[PDB]
Amino acid sequence: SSTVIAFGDPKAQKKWSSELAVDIRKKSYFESRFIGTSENAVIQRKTEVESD
Amino acid sequence: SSTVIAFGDPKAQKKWSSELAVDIRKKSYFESRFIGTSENAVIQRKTEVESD
Repeated sequence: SSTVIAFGDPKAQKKWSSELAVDIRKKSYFESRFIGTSENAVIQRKTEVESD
Repeated sequence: SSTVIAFGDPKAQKKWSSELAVDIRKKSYFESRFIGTSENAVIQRKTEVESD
């Protein structure tokens, strides 16, 4: 014969990839540019109930 | 008459050319520009199994 490690034999080593594929976060439109406590900001912040 | 060395006579010497025309190999789209490691390559290569 001739030595064969075959495919499904328990002696056939397998290696796992350490690095993960990820689903990139969906880019959020309302970033820090808009939400601002100043008047000239699309989404104003009310700071009344933060410390009270 | 006149000595005619006709087209089909065995004495009609030919001369084969040294230069050999060659088909140009198909250009490959997936050069090293795409095939690269890391996340940002269209066709990434897993380097885990290269040495182990």
